[PDB]
Amino acid sequence: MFENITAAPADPILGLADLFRADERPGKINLGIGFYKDETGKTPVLTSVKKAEQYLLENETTKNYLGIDGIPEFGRCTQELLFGKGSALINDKRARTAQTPGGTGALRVAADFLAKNTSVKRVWVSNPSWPNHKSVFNSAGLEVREYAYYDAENHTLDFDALINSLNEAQAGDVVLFHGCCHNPTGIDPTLEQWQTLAQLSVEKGWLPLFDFAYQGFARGLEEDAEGLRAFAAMHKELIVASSYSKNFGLYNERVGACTLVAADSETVDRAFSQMKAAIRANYSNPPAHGASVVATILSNDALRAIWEQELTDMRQRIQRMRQLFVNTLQEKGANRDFSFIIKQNGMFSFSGLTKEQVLRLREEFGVYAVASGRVNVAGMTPDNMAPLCEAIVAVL
Amino acid sequence: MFENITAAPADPILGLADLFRADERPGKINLGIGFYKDETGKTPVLTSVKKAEQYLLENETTKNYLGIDGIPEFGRCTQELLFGKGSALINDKRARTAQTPGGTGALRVAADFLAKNTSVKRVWVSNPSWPNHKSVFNSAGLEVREYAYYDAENHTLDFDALINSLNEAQAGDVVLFHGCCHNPTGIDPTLEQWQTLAQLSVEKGWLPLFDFAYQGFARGLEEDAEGLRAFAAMHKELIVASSYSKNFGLYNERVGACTLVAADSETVDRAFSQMKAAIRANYSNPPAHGASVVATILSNDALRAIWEQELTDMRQRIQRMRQLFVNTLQEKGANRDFSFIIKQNGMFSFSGLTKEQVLRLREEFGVYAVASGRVNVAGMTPDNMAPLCEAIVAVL
Ligand SMILES: *Cc1c(COP(=O)(O)O)cnc(C)c1O
Ligand SMILES: *Cc1c(COP(=O)(O)O)cnc(C)c1O
Repeated sequence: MFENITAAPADPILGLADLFRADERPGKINLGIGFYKDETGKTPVLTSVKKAEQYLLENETTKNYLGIDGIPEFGRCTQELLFGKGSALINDKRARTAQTPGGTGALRVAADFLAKNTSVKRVWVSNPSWPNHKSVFNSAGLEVREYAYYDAENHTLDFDALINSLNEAQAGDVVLFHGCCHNPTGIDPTLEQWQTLAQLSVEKGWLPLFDFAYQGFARGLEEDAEGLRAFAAMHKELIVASSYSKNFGLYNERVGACTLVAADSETVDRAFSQMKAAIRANYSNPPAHGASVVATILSNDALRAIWEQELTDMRQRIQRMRQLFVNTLQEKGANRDFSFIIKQNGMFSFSGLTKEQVLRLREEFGVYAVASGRVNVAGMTPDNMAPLCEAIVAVL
Repeated sequence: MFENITAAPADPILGLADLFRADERPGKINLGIGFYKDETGKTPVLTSVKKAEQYLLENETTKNYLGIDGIPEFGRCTQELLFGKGSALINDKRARTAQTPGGTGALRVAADFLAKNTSVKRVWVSNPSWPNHKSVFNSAGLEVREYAYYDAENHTLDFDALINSLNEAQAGDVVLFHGCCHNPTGIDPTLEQWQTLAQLSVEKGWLPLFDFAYQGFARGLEEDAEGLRAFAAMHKELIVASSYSKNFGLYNERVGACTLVAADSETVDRAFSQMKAAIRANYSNPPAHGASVVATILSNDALRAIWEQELTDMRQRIQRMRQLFVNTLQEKGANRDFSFIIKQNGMFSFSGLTKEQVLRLREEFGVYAVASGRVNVAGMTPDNMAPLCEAIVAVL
């Protein structure tokens, strides 16, 4: 009986959405979105995906079940994007890939698999990290611990506090890493720091799990993958949960993958069978549509070329707005220095505003931001930059 | 580390698939499929869904995330199909619906929700039942117990052994019911038996969970729902996991729903919030495509009319083959009586063949059936009926 069931907490982000929609003030700006938006303030379906879809419409002859691990080409294509077209992991057949319901579904199947087939008890999440991370791992029965990441003073990665924090993790603990475009600081380890991280991980015996949801949004498709690749060249085992929601704009089609890398082919195949058992007891097999779309774009020269151009366009816009933001705030005049905004990657970053300030920005100006000061750079258009920066200057 | 991970058992059904494909004998017949096939032996994408898809292609402007519970029209449309267009459950707002990744995903979210938000410890599954039932419930941490169902001698429902078995279930135990087209016996309770079941359930305090994957395949869309409706008119609470994989032929698009019915609006909303928290920690939000397709067909008169005709066509074919099977076996002459085949519903039923017989049917004749004697009626075409019935007669 559910007569005494207690209501789940209203998730903060969902809340802002309803408060903003109900905001009668015509000059309102929503910077707590979580999705990409163009200069127009819209999240269109990519031209390359629309072409891929017309194609599927013309050529699909059946809607019959996919295998537990999804469409094969899709799996192969993602392994190449993650590790490189000619990696030893691919040639030596050390990795297996399951197509899953988004990047979140990939984290939950990893979690379920880890929980029932291994002795892992804790997962180390960065502080701060994407809030749903904790909920996924806790739901599978794993304990979540946090390692230090952000440096509130300097707006940077506290690498000392980072390596110092992880010394509390024992061999066999999983350590969660954001491949690029750290949600929500936008702060990423540099290559030197990734190599230092990869080496230390091997030494202490961490099981690295990578959350790779923004490949292509920081510097490029291959550039963004070198941190993961620095760990892959050094570990016998690792798991990578990837998403295509943002880089393909396929949010609601739920397309991602869970990649298991083992010491060798024989062992990865044996572990993957248990990962497939984990999937069968959850959703059975994955949704074909969005994954089919990804597989036909990546497998076609013309379509892939158009998609890559559409991805660089999004990446550049997000980089344009970070610059515009920093200096439009300067032209508004105030002891500040939001220049650190320029060094961060992706759509998110902490503005450095207090909850005191974020609250009045909203009530007094109708500029919506997350209580943590998180601001989505894609919510900014060259049109709303001045009226945005003026609101920020007034609360400083 | 996965170096000592033990391989998951090869799932029997997956096995036959590979043995059949590798069967060089040109007269091979596969009756252990699990999906629908037309007279041609193909599983085409319905004409109504193809139209729905061209429409979505022309009119979709964004692929941005759906809410945790899915597309609203989709939810409303399923509540109407399940309980009737003017039910008190709908008018009194006692039910809430989440769009999920297939009927299997609906069972796993029900399981997760039940496991963390209530005191349910066991789930009662029929004997036999769909094998993945046990895996879903066990994965959420629930215990699975079995109540008697089939009567191997008479090829019927042992209703005595049924009511007698359930007396071992205490108030607070969940009891799983197949809405129609029981997988795999095809044997369903009659209305009188459903009312007796609904009444006894209330009395002992069972939490009924309905697995409704074949609405429309037994007698009709509304006819098939009266068993569930006999429980709904009598219970304050219940859960229904429905699938659109088979009745819409949307297998790989993963479209189903999990419907929570509570005593009143206030309580269903409070419990549903926890059901949404269960979804957020699993896959986040659901896949739009297949559900969008279902919502546009059901919401449109023309398209819905075509779909219903396509569904009755499948239902009638499956009913044609059950007749053809029974008497083509008679024309082959043998002390038998597969007439019980005519009283069973859906694509499946137990042929009454022993594993001894199913094994030689396969090795000697290349007729593939499940070791339990389960046979998919949709694997039969008027063309393969004679060479099928002759193989069966020869092993009898
Ligand atoms: C957006 C996001 C995800 C989710 O991916 P989905 O494909 O939407 O489920 C996972 N991890 C991080 C860090 C994300 O920001
Ligand atoms: C086919 C089936 C399901 C699965 O539905 P999906 O939509 O494929 O996940 C669930 N229960 C029963 C009894 C089924 O036969």
